[PDB]
Order: sequence, then C-alpha cells, then structure tokens
Amino acid sequence: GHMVLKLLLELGAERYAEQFAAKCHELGMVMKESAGPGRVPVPVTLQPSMISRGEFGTLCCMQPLWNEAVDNTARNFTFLRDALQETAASDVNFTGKLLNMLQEVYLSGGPFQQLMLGIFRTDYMREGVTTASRWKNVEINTISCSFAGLSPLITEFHQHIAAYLQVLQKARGKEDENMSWIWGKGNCRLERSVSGDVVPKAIADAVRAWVEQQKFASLRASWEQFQQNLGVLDTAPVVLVVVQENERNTADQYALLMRVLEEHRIRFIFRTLQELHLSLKLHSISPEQPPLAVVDGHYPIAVAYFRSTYVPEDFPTDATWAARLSLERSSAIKCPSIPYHLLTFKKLQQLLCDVDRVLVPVAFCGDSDKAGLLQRHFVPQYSLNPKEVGEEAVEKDVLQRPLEGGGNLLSGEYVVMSRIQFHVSTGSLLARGDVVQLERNMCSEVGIFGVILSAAKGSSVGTNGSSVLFNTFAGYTVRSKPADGVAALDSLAVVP
Amino acid sequence: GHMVLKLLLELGAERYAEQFAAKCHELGMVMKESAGPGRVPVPVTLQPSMISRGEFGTLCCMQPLWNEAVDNTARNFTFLRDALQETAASDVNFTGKLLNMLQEVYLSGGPFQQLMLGIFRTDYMREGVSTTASRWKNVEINTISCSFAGLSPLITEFHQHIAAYLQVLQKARGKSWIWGKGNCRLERSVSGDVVPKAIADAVRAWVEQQKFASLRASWEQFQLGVLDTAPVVLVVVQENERNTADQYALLMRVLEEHRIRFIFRTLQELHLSLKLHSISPEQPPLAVVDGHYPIAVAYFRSTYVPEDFPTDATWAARLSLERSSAIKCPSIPYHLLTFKKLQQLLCDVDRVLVPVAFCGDSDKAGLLQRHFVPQYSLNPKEVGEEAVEKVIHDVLQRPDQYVVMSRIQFHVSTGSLLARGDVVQLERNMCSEVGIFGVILSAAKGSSVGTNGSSVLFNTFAGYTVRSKPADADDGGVMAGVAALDSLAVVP
Ligand SMILES: N[C@@H](CCC(=O)N[C@@H](CS)C(=O)NCC(=O)O)C(=O)O
Ligand SMILES: N[C@@H](CCC(=O)N[C@@H](CS)C(=O)NCC(=O)O)C(=O)O
Repeated sequence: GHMVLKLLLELGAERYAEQFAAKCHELGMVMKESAGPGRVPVPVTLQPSMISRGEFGTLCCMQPLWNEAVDNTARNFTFLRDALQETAASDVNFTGKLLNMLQEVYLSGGPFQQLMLGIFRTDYMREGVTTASRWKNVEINTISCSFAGLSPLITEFHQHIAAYLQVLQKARGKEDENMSWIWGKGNCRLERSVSGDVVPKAIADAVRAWVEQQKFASLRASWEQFQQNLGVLDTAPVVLVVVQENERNTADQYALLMRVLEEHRIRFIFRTLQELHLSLKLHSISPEQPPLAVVDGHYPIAVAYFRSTYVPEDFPTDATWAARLSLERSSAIKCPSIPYHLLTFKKLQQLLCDVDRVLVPVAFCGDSDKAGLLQRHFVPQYSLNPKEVGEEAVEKDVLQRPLEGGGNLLSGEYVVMSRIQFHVSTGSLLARGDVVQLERNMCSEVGIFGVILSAAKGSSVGTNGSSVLFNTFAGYTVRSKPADGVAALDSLAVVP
Repeated sequence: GHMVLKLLLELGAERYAEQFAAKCHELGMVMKESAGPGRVPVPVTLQPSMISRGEFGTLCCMQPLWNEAVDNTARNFTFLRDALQETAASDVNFTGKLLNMLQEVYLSGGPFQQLMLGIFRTDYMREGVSTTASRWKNVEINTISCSFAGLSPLITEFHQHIAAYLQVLQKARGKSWIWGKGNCRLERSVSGDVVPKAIADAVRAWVEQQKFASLRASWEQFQLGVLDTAPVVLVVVQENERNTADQYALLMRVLEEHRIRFIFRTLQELHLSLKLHSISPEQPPLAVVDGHYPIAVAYFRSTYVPEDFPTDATWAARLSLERSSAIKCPSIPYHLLTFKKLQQLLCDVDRVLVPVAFCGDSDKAGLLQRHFVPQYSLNPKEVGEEAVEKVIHDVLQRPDQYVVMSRIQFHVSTGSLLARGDVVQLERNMCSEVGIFGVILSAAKGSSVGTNGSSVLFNTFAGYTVRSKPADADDGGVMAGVAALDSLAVVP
C-alpha cells in the first residue's frame, strides 16, 4: 500500500503534495481549519482499496436486505420498547428519553406520519489473510450518515493520481507490478460512488411523496379559507436540515443539499433543535392527522433530515427535547424517525444476530430465505444479563472473545463477541494537504449506503401493493482508520 | 441592477453568504490566504455583467487582430528597442535588464528560439455616453502572466447557482437572466479549454521542431544521464503565489486531458535546477532541469513585476530560459508589449499601427482603431503643439498618465458582490472590465511553418473573463485585492 508514494519518489516527483492539495481544492474536498474561515484539504489516501468484482457486488446487492431489516424492525414498536427497556433504565437522559418518544408518538393512540426516509450506511470490514462472507458487518447506522456526498469526489482524486502516475511512468519510461487501477481499462477500475446522486434524489422523492400524501395544494387552499378575513404558506415545502450547535462535515452536507436545490428545485433550511424551540409550530388542520409543521410561520416542512441528535450533547435542554418531539409528532417524513434512529443502537445490532428469535421473525417476517443471505456477514454476539444460559455462553475455547477488551485483560473478568482478525495493511495517506503519513495496521472500512422510503406495514402506498415506495443500494464510501486517531477517506478499485 | 440582494432579502433568503461560500469551495473558485495553506473564496459578483451579442461578437473577433498586432511589433526587435530606451533610462533595474535581454538574445547575433506562444488578454471598458466607433474602449493590453483564464468559467457556474436559487425562491411564494429564456443567456467562458489546448499544441510544436526522439537518440550516444521520453511545460512561478487555483485549473487540464507534464519552479530554484546543453552552435541550446526534464515551454506566472527578480541569480535564470529552445510565454519581445509605452505607441496609426504592427494593412488597423482612447504625445520628439493648440478650444476633457489622453466617461452600473465573507452592495458605483483572452503560436516573420504559408500556427479568441470593481476604488485588479470576478450574460 506504499507503491504510489514509492513510484512518485523514485520517478523524481518531489512536488506531488502541492499538486494533490490543488486537486483537492478543485473537487472541493475540504474542511475548515481551526483558525477562522479558510478551508484546507480533507485527509485522503494516496491509493484506493482493492476489492473483487464479486465481493463488491455482494455488498451492493445486500443493501436492500439491510434496509429492509431495519425498516421491519424499526416499525415493530412493541419489540423496540421491550427489547431495549434495560438500556433505557440504564441511560435515562438519552437512551431513555428517546424510548419515551417512541411511546408518546407511536405507541399511544396518537396519530403519526407513517412514511419514513432511511439514508443508512452498512459498514463492513474484510476478514484477515463455512460458506460465510469474508466481509463481516461491523457497524449499522441510520442517523446522520456521513460522506454520501463527499465519497464520489474521492474517486476523481484517485483518478488524478492515476493520470499523474501514468504520465510520470511514461516519462522515464516504464509501464512495467502494474497495479492496474492506474491503467484504467478493464481488469481494474476505480468505481465511483453513486451516492452523490442517489441520496439527493431520495430526499427529493420523499418531499414529493409528502406533497402527494397531504395534497399540499389543497392544504394551502384550505389554509387560506381560514385567512379570508396572518402569514401565508409557501407554495412548496422544504427540507429541514437539523444541525448541531457546533457544525462539522459541512462540505458533505452541501454536496448533498446543493443537489436537492439545483437539481431537484427544493429549498433546504438549517436549524438547531434549540432554534426550533422558537421557530417550529405544529398546526393541526385535521384533528385525526399529524399536524403540519410550519417553521417561521411559513416554511412547510416535508422532510426533517437529521445531521444531528445522534450523540447526547445535541440535547442540552428540555427545549431541545421539546423541539425534537415536536417534529416527530408532526407530519414531516423524518430521516431518521425515532424508530430508524433506535436501530443504530449497538443493542440491536446485537439482537439482529439472533437468527431465529429476532432476524427471521421480527426483521424479515419469517422470510428466512432473505435473512439467511445477510447472515453470511455476521459476527456472533451474546448478551450478559437475564436468561440462565447467559452462563453457558461464558463457559464456552481459546482467547478469542471481545479501544476494547481482549486476551489477558478481558480474561481477568458490555457483551461477548466472536473474535475476527480483520485484514490490515500499511498505507500512504495525506493529511491537511502537506503531511504524508505512513500509517501502520491501517484497516479499511467499506460502507455501503442505502436509501429506503416505506409506508405502514400492510399498506398499498408503494406500487406492487408493496408499502415500500423505493429501496435501493445508494453507493458507498471507504474509511481507512487504524486498528489502534482519525480516518482518511479512501475509495474502491474493483478487480475481477 | 440592484435586484439580486433585494430579491434575496425580500424572498426571505437565509444564510446566503454561506451557501455562496459553499458553492465557491465546491466549484474550486478560491484564493490562498496571506497566512499559509488555508484557502478562501475569490471575490465574485452576485450577478453577471450584461453585453449585447453584437458588441460581444466584435470583441471576440478583434482578438486575433490583437494577437497579430502584438506578434508583429514584438518581432520587430529594433523597433521595440528604440521605443523603450527613454523608459529604460528612467528605470534601469527592471526595464533596463529586460531591454538588455532583448539586446542580448535577439539582437546581438546569437541564435534564439523563434517560435513564440502568446496567452494574452485585451481588456475593454464600455463608455457610458456614431458607430464610426465601438462603444467598448480598450484599457489595457496584457501579454505576461494573464490571470483568470482558468477560473473564469467557474464564475458562470457560480452565477448559474444564484439563478437557480432565485427561481426556486421566487416560485416558493407567488411568482432578466435569472431565467435562461434565451433572449438573455449566461455564456460560460471557453478560456479554461482553449488555453490548455494552446499550451498542449505549443509543446507539440516544439516536440516536432526539435524532432525529439531523434534528439533523445543522439543523447544516449554522447555525467550526462537518461533523458525523459517527453518534454515538460515549465511553469515559472512567483515566490509566494496565492492565485494557485487559476494556475492549476489550467495546468491540470494539460496533464489530465493533454497528457503533458507540468513542473513548477521559481527563478531562484531554476538557477540551481536548470542548465543549458548546446548541440549545434547554430540552434539555441536544450534546457534540462534536474538533469532530466526537457523544457519545451516556459510559461510565466511571474516576472511582470520587479519583486520577482530579487537576485542577479534570478535575471541569470531568466536569460537561461530565454536563450533556450523552450517556447516562451511570454518571450521578452512579447513581454515588452505589456508595457504602457507600447500601448501608447500603438495609438497613432499612420506612424506605428499600420506600418509596424500590421505591415501596411491599413484595413486591419482600422478595425482595432475603433476601440481606442486617443493618446497623443506631449513631451514630444515632434513639434507636438497642434494637439496642445487643439485642446484649449474644447479644453474640458483630456487628462494625462506624461501623455495627453482623451477623457472617456466609462459606464457605471449597480451590483452586489461577495468579498472577504461579507456581502457588499455597490449602488451606482461599479465598473466592469471585459477581458478577451487570445492565444497565438507563430514562427519568424517571413517563415513558412504554420497555416497557408503564414508563419502562424494558430490565432484564436480564447474565451473571456470579467472583472468588476468600485468606481471610487483605488487602481488595479483582483490580485490587488480591490476587484471581484464576474461573468458576461449575452443579450440579443
Ligand atoms: N455532524 C456530522 C456527523 C456525522 C458523523 O460523524 N456521524 C457518524 C454516523 S452517526 C458517521 O457516519 N461518521 C463517523 C463514523 O464513521 O463513525 C454530519 O452531519 O455529517
Ligand atoms: N502571479 C499570479 C497573478 C498574475 C497577475 O497579477 N496577472 C495580471 C496581469 S500581469 C492580471 O491578469 N491581473 C489581475 C487582475 O486583473 O485582477 C498568477 O499567475 O495568477
């Protein structure tokens, strides 16, 4: 994984890093330096990650099954409450207050917007060096998933090294190990993430789907009949992007949000939960339906797209929870709904491992057929609290069960897990555009994105009496982070 | 003209400065801070500048005459020398040393690389007052390190964002270039494309003239080490560049599209990195850098100001380049047409424009001659009295830079811009300066290489850029930190 950096130096390029910072700026792969304005480049790898056509294909093909698992589970509210009550009684001020909302909104008789937009990412890591997959699933996340916007840019940056290197080689010369991603045609090709286009369109199509549900034109016509006597309704609704009080990953959200505006013609406005305390008002128009959420007494909110609320600190006040509840209570298709949010919790990525009490019945409704395909990428997990055979699982061979605990420290004795040595390598990486760091024991984490928009279990809502309006692979990103501290963005070159 | 910032405030636009900064970074329209690595958006206007298709037409079509007029005067070495001698006597430590290179390389009978590559930009400004004249007057001719050929087309894309944004905002409550209607259309510059191709073709022309593979072969026959398979564009860069965006915007296309390598060096660097290797004493010597880089083109993004020549080392390096085979952009004789004196001499027609710069084509001279602000000559080699006698009939409209000029009242319009992270409204206080780029590649004055027996390999209009500025503002450009970039929108 140091071949690029080695070829560069040994082909007499000494000023490569300037260039690579310049290409970074062209594509707009950047981040604010701590001192005031003035953005500098993101941390990026000098080489892409290698991946079989087949293995890549498998990960892409399975995202719908993932999304579905999450939808099915998330909408199983009784299950969520029951299957998480102990984590709630433990973390009251966050995990608890989130479980309360599930209840007040979805589990009392109260009405609620049943459409939900998922923009998830499933993160796999490859197994080191059974018909199970080498790529084990290490992380599932449904809330403010990062890089769906930045990710494609990385491929264009890697295309640049490939070009530069081609000309540099020819210039000595020697194309003769070709590491064939450099010579674009066939055997190996840098695969551009489709997520910069698919995710803006999901958001787009969710706003559209909200408009059509509500008959927003008629909502206005009705609205106005009450004012035929203080603040008119906008003529289209908007995406409310909920941001943290200290916002980061900005380039990324713009790359997304700019496409929603320019390509799909829908306004995005940025709010903190705090700010919505005083901006957001619910407005009932039919008692038996979730209220319309106007912001500033004119913004109709079609989608509440969270780029926040995932960690406790974005809830520094009751007001913040008041505002967070207000949206959920509303009619905006949320991303994530609380249900979807609660499916990020590690406690459920564990539960999903139970392939017979949770995976098949709850998250696939008995389609053990489908369930069995996800299974391939599993790492067994095993709880520690009540159920008498939480001792038979501990009495079970050989120092291979997890910073984390493992080996001599774990031995001295939170949840059991099957130990997998993940594939590690050393990698050229470029930080701030001017420090080339040679990282060591660099893992690569491939994250395959999914977009889903679904209705109630059992509705007709989405065609072929589905209830799913759409469910699809949504591109990918790759993060290179050390096993054991900040990742670089990387990208896939697929070989067959 | 006011409209944009009023439409935003009115339509309830919100965080628009940040969105707009976002779009810049995303489009790669940026500028280095004075403090190291960080980059911030360029100053840009929140609306395009308007021009009629017919005037914009004539401006484009004039550019090849401009390139031609510059090519010829430049190549009339003895004329060029005589012209600048008083202006060199006044300033010996810059103009003098430059004029000395002309003397050395081109006049005293050495060999020199005869092929020359011009990346120019004639700027105009519309007067605000019959078609005996154009309404657009030429203000500066630029032949050394012309800026914005790379970034200009991004400015259209930025403005295109604003127009998209304003449609959506208008639509959202009830409800001109904002709409692509077709009777007013934002035209994106082609300078980002035509210029790289120009540098590409220049390398190609050098590669052919030298018959390089033939040359590379000889080298192995005649310590001297393995010489690269292909030459490079050498970009001679200022010691502390901020405008790296423009530079790379162009150069990356040379690499990625035209498969040709660029390398950046200061002069100071080149003094160590660059030696010359004579093959025949009748041809100018090859220039290799770092032992292996063959220099085919010496593009200069530096050298226009004295501050880039701190050391005699630096002038040395500059001569080495000049003496070399490399096609220069500019060559010294091109460089010297940037000077204010040549611009002032190109004014009188019978004496310099027709016989020098167009070789007795009065017709061509008469086209360019439609965009002139008459400059006359006080402190004269002639009697120079019958302009001074003329003036005090109608005395109220002639300034001087030393040299009597005619007093054009240049058009003032209204606009808003985003500079230094603030949104600036300029009410009836903004003048714009339309910059037509041009490229040229030519041989010796009577040679054959080039199209239809002419010494000219190519000569096109190369797109355009627009710069706007407060009218009450202090002298000069975007780099000076007083002007913003801008974009034309063309109206039938
Ligand atoms: N405020 C940031 C937060 C993004 C973030 O770092 N969140 C997590 C998901 S909850 C992520 O996918 N990136 C970090 C990681 O890989 O864990 C944003 O909206 O982009
Ligand atoms: N060294 C910088 C700046 C070169 C420069 O100052 N160019 C001048 C002409 S010599 C220009 O086009 N004017 C800057 C302006 O008008 O704002 C670069 O290569 O971009």
